Amino acid sequence: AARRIPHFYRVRREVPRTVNEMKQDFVVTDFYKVGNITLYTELHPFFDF
Amino acid sequence: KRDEKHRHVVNVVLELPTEISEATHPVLATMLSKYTRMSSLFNDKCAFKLDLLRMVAVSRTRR
Amino acid sequence: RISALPGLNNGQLAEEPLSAYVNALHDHRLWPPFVTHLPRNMEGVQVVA
Amino acid sequence: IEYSLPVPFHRFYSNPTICAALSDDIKRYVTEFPHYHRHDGGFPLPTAF
Amino acid sequence: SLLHTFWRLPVAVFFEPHEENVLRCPERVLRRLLEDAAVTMRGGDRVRKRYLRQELRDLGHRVQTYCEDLEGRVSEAEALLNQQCE
Repeated sequence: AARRIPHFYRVRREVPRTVNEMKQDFVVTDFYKVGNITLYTELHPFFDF
Repeated sequence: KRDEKHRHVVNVVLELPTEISEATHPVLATMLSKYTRMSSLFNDKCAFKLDLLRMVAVSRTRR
Repeated sequence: RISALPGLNNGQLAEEPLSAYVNALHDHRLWPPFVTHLPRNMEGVQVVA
Repeated sequence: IEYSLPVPFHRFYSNPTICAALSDDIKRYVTEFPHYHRHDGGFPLPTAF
Repeated sequence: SLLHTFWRLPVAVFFEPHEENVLRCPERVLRRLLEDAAVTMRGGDRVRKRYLRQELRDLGHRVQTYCEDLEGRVSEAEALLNQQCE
């Protein structure tokens, strides 16, 4: 694992943000608005989907 | 005979300079007592050097 | 750190990243008045003597 | 620098600056995608981690 | 390398990429993709068996030699207890 680390970065390919990562930049007052794309995910407080 | 193997594991393997003979290190003789018993790991001589280095380190403690 | 919003600047929509889109302090078009070197990237910049 | 390898393995302890300094290819990854130079854990970790 | 087409005249592409498939292809992205694939592939025996067999046989024979020498010592030297050899 350690020795292989540089080879991943040798590829010039950006990666997609996860849904959980995207959900963390919606400020509090508009997390409830239509523009919150991720809202269909948020079914359960204790669980991630 | 044993001349070849000990010369090998001193000068060829360990790359240790010629002035460092068996007399200048008793611990070196005690270690080549062990080293020549196995004929592997001779490609990565750095392992043998690090083992000798740490052995001489532990031999030189105060306690 | 104050210059551009790190919460929202996670991505690109052209060669330029969003941090360069949101504040001129980031983009490669605003040069400093004094230069000791030339910059790494000059995509849409031509320099004239 | 001659005897070290940088290991980003956590959403902390994964500073882009150190990794880009220590290895050439990670620095290429950063310069091609400058938006990844954030510190909020959105920097891509290798797929193993 | 080139491609031979039945229609001599091409068509201009229209409508979305979700009703007919099309290989769009800027040359730079294809070159970058090929280099990236090349680096990705390389970035992700019997002599050893002979070494192992030789070392195993030598360990066995060396154990035999040590045991033989030890037994010879325990015989010869301790035989002196009874003054067998004058």
